[PDB]
Amino acid sequence: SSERTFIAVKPDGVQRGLVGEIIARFERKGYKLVALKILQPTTEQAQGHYKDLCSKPFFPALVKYFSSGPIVCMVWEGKNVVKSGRVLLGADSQPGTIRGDFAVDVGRNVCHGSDSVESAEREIAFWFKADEIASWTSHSVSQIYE
Amino acid sequence: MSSERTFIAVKPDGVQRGLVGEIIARFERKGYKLVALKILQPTTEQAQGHYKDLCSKPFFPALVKYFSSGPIVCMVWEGKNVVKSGRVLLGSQPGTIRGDFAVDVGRNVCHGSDSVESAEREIAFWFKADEIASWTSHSVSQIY
Amino acid sequence: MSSERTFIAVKPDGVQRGLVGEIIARFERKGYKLVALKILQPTTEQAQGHYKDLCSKPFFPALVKYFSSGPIVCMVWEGKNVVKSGRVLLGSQPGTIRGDFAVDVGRNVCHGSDSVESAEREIAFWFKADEIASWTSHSVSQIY
Amino acid sequence: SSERTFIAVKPDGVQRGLVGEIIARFERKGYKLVALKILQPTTEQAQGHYKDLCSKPFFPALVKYFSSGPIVCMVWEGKNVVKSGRVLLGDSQPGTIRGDFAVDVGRNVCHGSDSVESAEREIAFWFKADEIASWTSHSVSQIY
Amino acid sequence: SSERTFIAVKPDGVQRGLVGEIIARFERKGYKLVALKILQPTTEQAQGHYKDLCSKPFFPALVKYFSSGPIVCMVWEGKNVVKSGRVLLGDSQPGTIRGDFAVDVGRNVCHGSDSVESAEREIAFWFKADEIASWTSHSVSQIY
Amino acid sequence: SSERTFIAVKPDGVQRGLVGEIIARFERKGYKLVALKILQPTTEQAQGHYKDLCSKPFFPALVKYFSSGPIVCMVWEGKNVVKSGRVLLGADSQPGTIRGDFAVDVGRNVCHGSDSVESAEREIAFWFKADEIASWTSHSVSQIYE
Repeated sequence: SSERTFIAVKPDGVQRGLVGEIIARFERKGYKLVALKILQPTTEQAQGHYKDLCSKPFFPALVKYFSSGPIVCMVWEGKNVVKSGRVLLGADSQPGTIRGDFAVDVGRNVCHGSDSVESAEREIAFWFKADEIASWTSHSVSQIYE
Repeated sequence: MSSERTFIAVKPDGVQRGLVGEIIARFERKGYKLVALKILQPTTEQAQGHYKDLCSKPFFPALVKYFSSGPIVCMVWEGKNVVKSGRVLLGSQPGTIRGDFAVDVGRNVCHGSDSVESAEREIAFWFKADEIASWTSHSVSQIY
Repeated sequence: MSSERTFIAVKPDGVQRGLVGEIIARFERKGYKLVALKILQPTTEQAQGHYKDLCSKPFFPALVKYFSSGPIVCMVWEGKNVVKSGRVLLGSQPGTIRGDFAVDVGRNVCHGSDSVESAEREIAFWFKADEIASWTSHSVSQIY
Repeated sequence: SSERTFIAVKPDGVQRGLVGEIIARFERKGYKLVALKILQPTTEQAQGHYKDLCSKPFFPALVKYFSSGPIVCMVWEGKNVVKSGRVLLGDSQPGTIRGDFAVDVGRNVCHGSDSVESAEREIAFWFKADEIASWTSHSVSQIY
Repeated sequence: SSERTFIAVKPDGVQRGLVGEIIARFERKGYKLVALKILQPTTEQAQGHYKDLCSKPFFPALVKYFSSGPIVCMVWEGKNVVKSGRVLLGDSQPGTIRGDFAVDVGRNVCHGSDSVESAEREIAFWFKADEIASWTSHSVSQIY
Repeated sequence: SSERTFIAVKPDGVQRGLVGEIIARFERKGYKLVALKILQPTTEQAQGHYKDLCSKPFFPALVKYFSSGPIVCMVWEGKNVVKSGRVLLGADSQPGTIRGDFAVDVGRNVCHGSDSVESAEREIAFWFKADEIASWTSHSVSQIYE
């Protein structure tokens, strides 16, 4: 209902000019944008985001890639937005999805979306302050929802 | 076989959100032929009759004037395996209409006939014979 | 003022080339409201009557059954300055319908009313009152 | 140079789901996104933004509309970004943002700085230095 | 690696104006165009192209159709270009080329190599070494 | 009627992946593709194409830019195709046109089209052999033409 998910355009996605395309696909799907910003992660921000991988191999490489350039951070609100968000991104990813259309390699997969409600609020709280999150009314809300 | 027809309707939410042209465009690019088209706000009786098969369900009244709460766009498309292709185009995974544009089952933007059986019914229900234009498109030998 | 209406028709070449959905989509995205819609193959008399003002020109017969040579899609759109906006959308420089899709004046894909005067005529000609759906879209206070 | 312009999607544009489309058109043009955020302006912010128009009779309406809902604030960097930004927005012609999506001047979907002067003002008003990303596009020698 | 696949727009795809759309989808995916040409295959060329299917009863029809009009021959370079090419073409699902534009298997708009093996065969058959461009995309380290 | 024009995607246009977009816009306009190829111009090809500028300043720079990477050569056939081609490309170029949508600088204007029937056949004969030009029937020809 008031469910939220975190979406980020990775540096390859920003550099290739795919920011607008991604935002548009979420909008046309009927979801509500409530937070948005662009920034180049510091080493520690990159580390924190990928903290779960601190025991995983090549973590420094991941950290220095993610911090090598600007990302676009988003929060989207709506029913099943976490699940639909992953679906919109894709995986073997299929055309019609973001990765299906624009990405070839896993290391260059354009974008990230939270894999769960668990993960989303963690990622959201990490990247955004409460005041950065807009609260507003979609005029189309009951044409999208029952 | 290329005389097969399917019924497609853009639901009030689909009309409201301006997705009529997009949907029509997706059928045209697929290579199908438009033979009937109209917009109307369904009456209660039209809404009931269309959903005649659901008249015993508890959500029938809710479904009935949602459907008559605003305009729908009615279409008939003609071509080989158009009934199935219609369902495929609707979706749900991205690339399809519902996959691209819809979130809720009660708000799934669009409807398509689920079978040739249903297709003949729905078309006959919403359109009279004189409303169905029959014509031959010049790309027929490029598509089929 | 937001009750202004214009008449738009996709010509047989436009239908033939699958540009109906695209054209409808361009009007929707502009923020205009679809209130009437139908497809038909014009009869000779319908073609003559529509082009009544051109009945004294040497190319009238040629123009008349080209127009009845195949199906057209008839539309009515409602909204502020829609007559003018319709002409603007049609075009010719790129970004407009004729600018994007057309090469020949005799094959200019689409027609729009050139004035409010003409608009009332064309709509009344092609559509009866019961065919015009009147409804209020939820984005009306976002567009106007 | 590293010229910058301020672009804001007004509340109707956000509500109508036009943010991504607009961002895309700037990206496709080859300009560089260096700042981005979404917020609902306070009355005080809207007045400050429209400072130059405070003696105009339609100033109050501008203030209530701009503060009536969320906007998306952007800064774009590149040669002629101020002028090209204005050109992209668009008496607007199809192909442009207002040409494609807007009908009335009070709901013209989007705003861009009218000058470099206005740009630095607008940028300084809406963004702190810390919010502006500095980076180099890999495509820079393909664009300039 | 510098893996290559052969892509051909079949005569219906060319006739239906789908060449640019297809080329675009490969470009948007991040693959590199290294060879490109348009020609109408001779009967002898079509037979050679469909060499592996010469024992199939629908082989003759394939030969006459493929030689019935102009095709666009392409070579694309990049990692998994053979598989991704097949995935992009598409029981085909919307979002794919055949899913979006084709209805029947005999007029499925486009062809892609089914394997690296087939790719080198197809490439060597249709193109001379002199026709293949060698170049580096500036976006290569953004894609791979 | 059987008028032809020469269209080339410049190296910036190829590199930015705008080849398909340009071809599509000509196709949707209703014009007929009759010749197509991709190549990186040699110095002499670049020189010959810009021969009219041999007395013009900075000619070597133009020559080494044009020969610095691959271009896509096209020939399109149809009524007023030379004039319509320039219109589709644009100039101060307006949105809806190729340059209006994708180009910022004159030195990076994505694409070239012949400025006259004069120029078109010169450019065509220069870049294409007779056998490279396909002769074929658009099935939509009389839906486009009277």
